[PDB]
Amino acid sequence: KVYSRCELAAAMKRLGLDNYRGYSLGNWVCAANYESGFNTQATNRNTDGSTDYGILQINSRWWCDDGKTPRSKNACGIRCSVLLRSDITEAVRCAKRIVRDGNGMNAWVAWRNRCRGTDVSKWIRGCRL
Repeated sequence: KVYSRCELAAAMKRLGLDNYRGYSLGNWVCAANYESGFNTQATNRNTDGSTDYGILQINSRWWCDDGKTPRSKNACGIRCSVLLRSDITEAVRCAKRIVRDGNGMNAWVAWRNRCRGTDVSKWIRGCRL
């Protein structure tokens, strides 16, 4: 599924991301925009045999099990396929773990590079949440 910006903002608000560990809703929408373009089916195969999955491009070496990543862990206790579903519930739950375990959103390269120095509230402009 390709979410609209505001459809994703509303879903993320419902699932408790607004101000989660100090990150306003627009951070998470911005991160999704640049990580996946709002496509739940996005993947990125890395050279090291890991793959980034879903709307927040969550990596299989650490966070989910895809059964094909050498020397890996599954900290979210999920199959990576659950991160390709239209329903973002499991992706959000895992993203919350990433931001707890990492003491922030720096795990997301695209958020670091495109979001953190901007007015992230722009990503919520117009949205009925």
